[PDB]
This record gives sequence, structure tokens and C-alpha cells, in this order.
Amino acid sequence: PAWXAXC
Amino acid sequence: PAWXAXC
Amino acid sequence: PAWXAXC
Amino acid sequence: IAALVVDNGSGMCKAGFAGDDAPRAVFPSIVGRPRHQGVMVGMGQKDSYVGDEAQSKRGILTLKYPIEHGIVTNWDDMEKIWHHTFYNELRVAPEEHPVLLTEAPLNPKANREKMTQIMFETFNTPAMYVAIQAVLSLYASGRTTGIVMDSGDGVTHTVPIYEGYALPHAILRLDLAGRDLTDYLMKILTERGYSFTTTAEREIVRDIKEKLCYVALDFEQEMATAASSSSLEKSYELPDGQVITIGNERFRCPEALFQPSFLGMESCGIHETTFNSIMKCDVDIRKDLYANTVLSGGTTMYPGIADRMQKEITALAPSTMKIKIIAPPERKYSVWIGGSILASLSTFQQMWISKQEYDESGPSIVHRKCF
Amino acid sequence: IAALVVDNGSGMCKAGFAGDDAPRAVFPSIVGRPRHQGVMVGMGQKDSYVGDEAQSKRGILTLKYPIEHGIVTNWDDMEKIWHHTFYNELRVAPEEHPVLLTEAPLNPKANREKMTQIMFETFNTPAMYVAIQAVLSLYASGRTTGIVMDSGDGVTHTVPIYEGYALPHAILRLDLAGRDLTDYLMKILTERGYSFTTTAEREIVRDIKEKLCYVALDFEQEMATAASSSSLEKSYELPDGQVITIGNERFRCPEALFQPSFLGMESCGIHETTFNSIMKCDVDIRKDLYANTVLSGGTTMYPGIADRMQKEITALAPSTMKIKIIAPPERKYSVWIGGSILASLSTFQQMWISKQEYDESGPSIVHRKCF
Amino acid sequence: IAALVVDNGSGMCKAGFAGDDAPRAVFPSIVGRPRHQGVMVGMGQKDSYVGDEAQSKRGILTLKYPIEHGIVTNWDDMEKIWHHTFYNELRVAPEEHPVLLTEAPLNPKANREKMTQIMFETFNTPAMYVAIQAVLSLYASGRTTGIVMDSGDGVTHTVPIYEGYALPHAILRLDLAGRDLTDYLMKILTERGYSFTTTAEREIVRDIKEKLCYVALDFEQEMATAASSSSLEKSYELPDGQVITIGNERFRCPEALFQPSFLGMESCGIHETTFNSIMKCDVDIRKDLYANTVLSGGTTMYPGIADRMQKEITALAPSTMKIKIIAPPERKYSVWIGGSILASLSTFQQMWISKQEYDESGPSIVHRKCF
Ligand SMILES: Nc1ncnc2c1ncn2[C@@H]1O[C@H](COP(=O)(O)OP(=O)(O)O)[C@@H](O)[C@H]1O
Ligand SMILES: Nc1ncnc2c1ncn2[C@@H]1O[C@H](COP(=O)(O)OP(=O)(O)O)[C@@H](O)[C@H]1O
Ligand SMILES: Nc1ncnc2c1ncn2[C@@H]1O[C@H](COP(=O)(O)OP(=O)(O)O)[C@@H](O)[C@H]1O
Ligand SMILES: [Mg+2]
Ligand SMILES: [Mg+2]
Ligand SMILES: [Mg+2]
Repeated sequence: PAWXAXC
Repeated sequence: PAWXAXC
Repeated sequence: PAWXAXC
Repeated sequence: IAALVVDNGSGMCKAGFAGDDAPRAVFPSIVGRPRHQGVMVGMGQKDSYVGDEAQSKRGILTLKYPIEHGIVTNWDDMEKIWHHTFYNELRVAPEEHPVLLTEAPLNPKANREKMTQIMFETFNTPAMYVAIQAVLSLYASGRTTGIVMDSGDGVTHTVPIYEGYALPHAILRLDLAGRDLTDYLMKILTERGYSFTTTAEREIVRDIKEKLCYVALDFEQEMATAASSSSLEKSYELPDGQVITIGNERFRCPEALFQPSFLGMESCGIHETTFNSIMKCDVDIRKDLYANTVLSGGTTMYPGIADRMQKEITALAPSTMKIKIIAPPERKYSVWIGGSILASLSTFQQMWISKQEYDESGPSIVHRKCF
Repeated sequence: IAALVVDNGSGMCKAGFAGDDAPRAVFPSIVGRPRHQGVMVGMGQKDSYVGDEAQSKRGILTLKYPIEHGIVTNWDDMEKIWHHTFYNELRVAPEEHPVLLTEAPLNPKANREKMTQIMFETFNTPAMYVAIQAVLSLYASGRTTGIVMDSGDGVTHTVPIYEGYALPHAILRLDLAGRDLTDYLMKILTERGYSFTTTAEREIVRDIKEKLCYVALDFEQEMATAASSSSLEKSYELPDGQVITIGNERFRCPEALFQPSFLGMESCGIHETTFNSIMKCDVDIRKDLYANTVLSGGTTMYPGIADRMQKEITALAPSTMKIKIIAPPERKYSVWIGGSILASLSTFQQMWISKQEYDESGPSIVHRKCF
Repeated sequence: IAALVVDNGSGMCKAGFAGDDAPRAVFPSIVGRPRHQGVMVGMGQKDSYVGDEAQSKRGILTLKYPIEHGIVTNWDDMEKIWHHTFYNELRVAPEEHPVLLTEAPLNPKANREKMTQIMFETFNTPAMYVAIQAVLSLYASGRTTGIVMDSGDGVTHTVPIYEGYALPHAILRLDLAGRDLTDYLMKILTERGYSFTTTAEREIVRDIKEKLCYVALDFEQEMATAASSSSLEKSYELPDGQVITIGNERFRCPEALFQPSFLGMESCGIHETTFNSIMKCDVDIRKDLYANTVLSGGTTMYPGIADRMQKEITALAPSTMKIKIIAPPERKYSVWIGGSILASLSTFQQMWISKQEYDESGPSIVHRKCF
């Protein structure tokens, strides 16, 4: 999360 | 890093 | 490669 | 005109004018909104809160940080943080002063661009730069050959630099950081029946963190001791007066930095991300960088962390090598300090992006010197 | 009795009997171990997993490849791989068939010696050989005059072998390979917002690499094409079914094969190591070598690579010369195809070292006809 | 005023004023450039380091040797070496002192032309000469009749010189030199898994050669001992602190001077080229040469090379000859010393080409005196 994808 | 010294 | 036509 | 140096770090936004030795503002990088409906209308209660105002009204608020793992997740609440950063904390008009913003390595290109859009078009800054937070910690220590291990709430990164040239192929960013270390303390506190769940309670546990966790020099020995006797246990009073107690949990919390496997990640610990980074650079550039492991950011504050780094990375490194952990006082705030130093240089007046440049180049100007 | 041909590739093992035109078994060469405690005692679970079993269980295992850069970095996980290669994937008893292994040029001498001891004293083989990977390929190409650029997950080799007599002094080994480009693909995908970290995510990145990525014919022009247009944007669904839109990234990922300066290695691109390997040979054979340039191994499968290769060496090489990048379809397993031919080529039936010879001359026997 | 003497060696530049008994400046003939973008602008980096500077900063720089086998391959790099030689290493204005240049035998006309042009027009030297390196070598032992076997980093050559007059038709060149022996040293160290690829790593290998290799007197018995006891094998430690073991490889490297087949060179070994130059000499004088075989240049520094040269060329000569190998100390810088000797003398004070002569007659003066 936060990440655009992957977290 | 696969080799001994060096990589 | 130094040499013009050889090394 | 003096420049403004602002570090938008995931826990706190350190801000102030250049050349000074400490920031004029140190407010938690938090925005808050009410969790319940209002009644005493003569108060004129605010549409939103920020910083230590959010610590003041804290128990009645939903709280959020707009920065996570160094990505800005919410540009509206980040713009609030910047509006308060300038116009209340420093009372400056940013439209009249150049600004140095600090940014994490290996972070999405859009974040530099969206930041710069807001800075030139909302806040009308006359000039701007977006410095790599690692480079600043090295400037902060005066040295110019070393490896910076920087870690606060959102990111841990190791960046080696030698004779001032970068080694970008050797940067490692491990997203295990202070926020995560707080999450983990909440889980393990639950083992003793101490419960914390609201975002306000989360930040009480942040407080316990600050003042109660050490990073034991040997985990097997210390865990054996804490299972053997109660002597190591210390207590802390909540804002509601009752005394919590911390035992094994004191050192388990930051043990995660040396065993991220406790938090479920596959990644090797901060000693290993340092060693693997020195091993990513040439053999020459090495013994030197093993004499110069430089620490920065608030999660480097734990007692014994420099000892643990040394007694760990010296076990990874070759024998007959000198390993030293340069862990300065105010490692808490090195980057502001580094940014202040960089803003003091005459030649850095040639590095800035000017608003006149931005208006003619478009967004791609923000990327000339970045990781 | 039919002999066995096994290629110990750093990424995927290819194995089968002689005579066949494709290798029956392809376990991607991976051993993997449980990342967490097993809880369901009724599942009948096992200590560690391999190949497609490792791929099946991927999201709960830490994955290790026991070959890097061709060196067998771990012997127990390699021997586990061979136990699964023979008794599970091929259902053959290696103590009843001669076996031919494959190995990289310039690999450390000790590797061949350990392999030999494991074959003769774990798997009790009757007779054994270890063919130099490139060599096998020209057999797979038919042509017995040519220079082989073999490029797999680990090594890259550029042997020139002429009139069927080798030229070992002219061999160049460049440790840029498919794993290195997988690792670089992680870095560049970060720039648009996507985080990949785990060993399991390395395989998802590998899938993106094997589908959407391709070699630019001219980097600057295609770069500029992005900068002008969305026209090269394509998208891939993760296991979540969420689509990730990658671009400017495809013609960058493998541009590293021609610019290793992107990844902080020093040595020249695979085209330059091709030209420079030819230039090590005696000046007569060069005309024939330029006309017999052979590509092999999975990283030679990028779309556009032939065009780029042919133009790149056409820049480096003389004018008034002809350049033939012989790059067939099925270039991938153009080794366990060459080894199939070599074990079938009955004149070779003296070359297999007998167990009795190894039991007398010890490990020294392996240095029979190698580099 | 004192003339300036410069030995333009392929690996190291030896230089000083005339009449010094040893060179003042002795430095690796390296031009460097940075491999990575510079980020700490306040350091004030310079774009190309030279000599011991480049060797200090080793792992952040690409390292270029501008001289290959006596051919100056890159002129602006070599011009920077001479600039550093004059203004910094010797601290002198080369336009105010005559200059003595050493040059390798059988080296193309254009090299002397461009050396001449750069001296007379970049540096505006007032008078100049270019000496055949072997002349200076023989003169350095104070003798005036013999044959020189010179062997630097770039060229090995044999020159018969009688009553101080050279025999030009009887000269031989063999390009198998110290760099080539460094090359072969890489390859053989790779057998024990010690890889070395970057130019920086090349310099490590050069250092290793210079302290653990030696010329075996008796190759067969030695190599049989090396296959029988570990007592012949020993160790060295990297700039990365870790130890490396040098063994069979110790002698195998320098053996190449006698067996160029080991590097795939069909060319004759140093004992054969010395013999084959003595046998090009007139039948009368061969005796006078055998008492006067002088060795010069740094690759003649291998322990036991004199003993080997003797015991080898013994077999090539007829019985009943005084086959004496002149291998003193200072053979290291002998060529330069000879330059300083010859430069001090009124007879040689006739030889120096006046700038005015070259200015009026163009290259037509040097086109004679190069023979
Ligand atoms: N004395 C301390 N001991 C342990 N951790 C600390 C200490 N002081 C601060 N920290 C941690 O550092 C984190 C923020 O670090 P810092 O880098 O200063 O802020 P930012 O990451 O926002 O730049 C906080 O979450 C805090 O938990
Ligand atoms: N279509 C493709 N295009 C480019 N590269 C590919 C493609 N398919 C597979 N690869 C790469 O080839 C690598 C495997 O190389 P291969 O030659 O098949 O085996 P080895 O690595 O043992 O030589 C894989 O890691 C993969 O990244
Ligand atoms: N102790 C040593 N043993 C063997 N070789 C040496 C030793 N010291 C120096 N050398 C070799 O001498 C070579 C250079 O010698 P020198 O003639 O002074 O320079 P150049 O060859 O450039 O004129 C180098 O290649 C180096 O390998
Ligand atoms: Mg920070
Ligand atoms: Mg392969
Ligand atoms: Mg010399």
C-alpha cells in the first residue's frame, strides 16, 4: 500500500 | 559474488 | 588493435 | 534571499531557513479530522487539524499520515501540511523564498513531479530543488567517502558514495522502518494483554517506542536472561495513569531490524542490507567504505544499535578489515542539517530549478540528478 | 543402453535421453523452503520443494537457485535437483545409463570435479562426460565453423570454434545474463510505481520480462517515441488480476545487453564482446566467423535482438564484409539438442570417462579435453 | 640548462632531468575517467585523473592505458600524461629545456611524427631527440658491445649493438609483454575461481603478478611437485581484505615468456628470439654477444628469469661458449638511466634536433634520424 502496486 | 573472490 | 592491422 | 529547507519525512516534517544548525519547526507529519459530530458551536471547530494541534486534540480525532514509505499517498492532506509548514510554523511567504525539498531514493517519478507542480503552481516558490536524502546525511557529517544508512518512519536505505561520486547501482531500499517497527510493537504488546488499536493509541505506542526499546548485543543471551529473571522489565504510565510493563518486548521490537523474518518479510536485516551494499561496489572502493558506515534517521536512535551493527557486520566482513560505525549526535536530524549545509554552498545556487525554467521545460526538469 | 543428457542451467534444468529432438523434462532450477510454520498436520506437507513443485507452492516458499553465473553455489540443493531430475521428472535410474552433463566456459575447475564425484559416488553412473556448453550448440546448428553467443540466465559465452578446431584463447565470458536483467527490471519498474521484493515476486518480474519486453532497434529514436506518445504502452495482470501498465520499459530493460553501463558492470555490450571475440582469432578465419555467428539460450529470445545485433556488429566490423546472425526459432534448447546429437554421434563412444578410470586417477581425470 | 629525459614506457612513465642517477617521476601511465555521475558538487571533481591520482581513486574510475605495444593509441590521453609529467610531476616549463624521448624499435613512422609534432607544437620544446630504447639499455651497464633483451609492459625486443653501433637488420620484436602476462594471469587465476574483470581488478592482478609469480628453472619437475605437495603454493590479500591463494599458477604465468603457445601465440619464446637474433648477427661477432646479453625493462624482474634464460639459451648455443646473462639490479629503470648518462655528454650534444630545424624542414628531419 502506497505503492502503486505491490504494497 | 558467486565466485570465490571477485564476483 | 594498436597496430593498424594486427594488434 | 534565504532558502527554506524542508524534509517531508514520513513521521515529522523538519523545516526552517538555510544555514542554521537546527530546524525551526519539528511537527508530526499528520493530519486529523473529527471522529464524532460537534455540539458546542461557539467554538468554531476547524474543518481539519495538523501537527502538534493534532497531538493536542488527539483523542477525538481520526489521524492519518499523507506520506507512507516515502510515497505521498494523499496530495490534499500533504498540501495542508505544506500550507501549515510555511504560513504558520515559519510564517513565511514561500512565493518569495527558494525551497529545498528532501526525497527518498528509489521512489516513483510521479512523486517528484506532483510535488513540483504543487510547489510552483500552488505555493509559487521562486526556485526549488529535490535532494536525495542519503546525499544530505553525508554532507551533514562533512565526510565525502562513506555509506549512509538512513532510516526513520517510512524507509530504510543504504547509499554508498566515494570521493563525492554516486554508486547508484548499489543502493538498497528496505521498506522495514519506524512505522512498521511500531506496528510490530502493537502486536507483541498484545501478548501481555495490553491492547492498542485506534490511530491515537498507535501513537501512544510510538511514544513507548521512543523511550523503551534497546537493541540487545546478543538476542539468544538476552532472551534467555529475560526468560530467566524479571530484573530487566520497565514500566510506563498511559495518559490514563495505569502502568504498562515491557519485558522481552523491549528488545524484540528493534530486533526486527536484524531479523525482518519476525515481521514476515523475506529480506535480510539492516546489517545485511549494508554488507550487501558494500559488496555491490568495486573491491577498491571497499575497505574505505567499511571504515565509514554512517547512520541517520530516527530509527537509528536505539541504545546499542551502533554496537549491534558493528558486532554484526564485522562478522560478515573479512578479517583484518577495520569496521567503524559513525553514529553522530543528532543523527535524529542529520538531513535537515545536511540540507542546511548544501543550501550554504555558492555553487549550489547554480543547481536550482527556477520557476522560469519549469514554465518553459515542463515536468521532466525534476529528474536531472536522482535515484 | 541409452545415455542421458542433462543441462545444468543456472535458471532451468533441461534433461532427457539421447536421440530425441526436445528435452523431456524442464524443472526451472529452483529449490525452495517454507517461509512460515506448517499448521495443518493433515496436509502431508514436506521439507522443501523443487522445479514446478516450487513454482506451485511459490507464494509461501523462499526460493534459492543453487547455480549462479554457472557456478554451483550450493551442492546439496544441486544434488536435490539431480535426485528430482532423474527419479521424479524422468523416472530413470542414473546408475543404469551413461550420463552427459553440460558446463560453462571458464567456470572454476573445482566445479567439474565436484560434479564428477556426485555423479560417480551419489548416482553411481557407469560412465560420464561434461561438454562445454557452446560447443554442443554448434553441433545443434549443424555448422562446424562459427562463433556461438550463448546467453542464458547466468553466463554469457562467445566461443569461436573453427574448421571444427576450437580457438580457446579467443573465448570471452561476460557475467551479464538473464538473472541480471530480471534484477534490473525490478529497478526500472519502480519508477512508475510498482514494488517487487520477494523471491516469489522475482518470478513475476521474470514473467513480465518473458512477455512484454523487447530490444529497441535504435534506443534514442524509440525513447523519443515514448516521450512523444503512449504507443508502446502495454499491460500485464499480476496474480491479483490487477493490470500493471509498463512502457519505455520494454526497450529499456534489455537495452542493457548493449549498454551494461546501465547496471554498473564495467565490460562492453554483448555485441562488443562478440566483435572483440572474433578479433582475438587469426586474421584469416574472421570472414568465415562473421558469416557463422550463432545465438543460443533463453535470453537470445527477445524480439528485435537479431536486427539490433546485425546492425550493431555491422557498425563495429568492416565495410565490404557480410554479417550473418544465424538465430533460429527453438534457439532456446539449442543445447539439449546439441547434447542429444553428440551422445548419438557414435564416434564419441570412446569419450565417456569410465567409473573404473575415475576410481584410479581420481578427480584429475576430469581435465581430459576441457578449457 | 638541463635537458629533460622521458621514458615513454607502455605501463609506467619514468622521467627526470639529465644527470640524475635515477628518475624523479616514476608513475603508471594511466589516464582515468569516472564510471558514474558525480553528486557531491561541493567536492569540485576533475574530469580525468592521471598517474598515481587515478591509482588512488581506482574503483570509481575507468582506467585507460594510452600506449599499447609502444603504439600511442590515444593522443589526447597521452598528451595529458606528458602535461602532468612536465607541469606537475617534474614541475618544469618544457618549452625552456631540451627533451629526450625514448621509443620502442620497429614502431611505425607516424608514432614518431605525432610525438614530434606534439613536442615541438603542444609543448614547444627547444631541442629534442628520440632514442632507440635498447641503445640506452646497453649504455646503462657502461658496456658498448652486446645484445639487449628488453621486456616492458608492452614490447619485448632483441637488439644487437656492437662498438655502440646497432645492427638494424638483426633486430627482433615480440609483442608478448607484461600486459599479456597479466592477461594470462587472469585466465589462470579464474581456474581457482578468482575472477577479475574490471580495469580496477586488472590492477589487482598486476600487483599479484609483481609479488607471487616467479620463473621456474625446471618446468616439468616443478609442475610435478605442484601436483604432489601444497608446499610450493602461498597467499596474498586484496584491497578488499580477503586472502587469495596462488599456486601452480605462480610459475605457469611467467612460463609463457618461453612458451608463447600458452597464450596461443605461434611466435618464438624470449630464449628463441635472443638466439635467433644472435644467429642473424655476422658469424665473427656471436661470441662477443654471448658474454654480453643484457636484460632490461620491468618484466625482466621475475625471480629466476636470468637462470632460466641462461639454462635455456645454453641449449640453443653450441657447447664451448661463455653464455653469460647480464641481469643486474636497477634493470627496472635501466633504460632511463642510460638516457640520463647519454644526455650528459657533448658528443650527444650534437644530436638534438633544434626546434628551428624542424620548423623550417618539416617532418623531413625526423624521417631521416629514425632509420
Ligand atoms: N530515541 C528514539 N529511539 C527509537 N526510535 C526513535 C527515537 N526517536 C525517534 N525515533 C523514531 O524515528 C522515527 C522518525 O524518524 P525521523 O527520520 O527523525 O523522521 P522522518 O522519518 O519523518 O524523517 C519515529 O517514528 C520514531 O519512532
Ligand atoms: N521470450 C523471451 N525473451 C527474452 N528472454 C527470455 C524469454 N523467455 C525466457 N527468457 C529468459 O531466458 C532465461 C533462461 O535461459 P535459458 O537459456 O532458457 O536457460 P539457461 O539460463 O540455463 O541457459 C530465463 O531466465 C528468461 O528470463
Ligand atoms: N617484481 C616484478 N616481477 C615481475 N614483473 C614486474 C615486477 N615489477 C614490475 N614488473 C613488470 O614491469 C612492467 C613495466 O616495466 P617498465 O619497463 O618499468 O614499464 P614499461 O614497460 O611501461 O616501460 C609491468 O608490466 C610489470 O608487470
Ligand atoms: Mg527521513
Ligand atoms: Mg544455459
Ligand atoms: Mg620500457
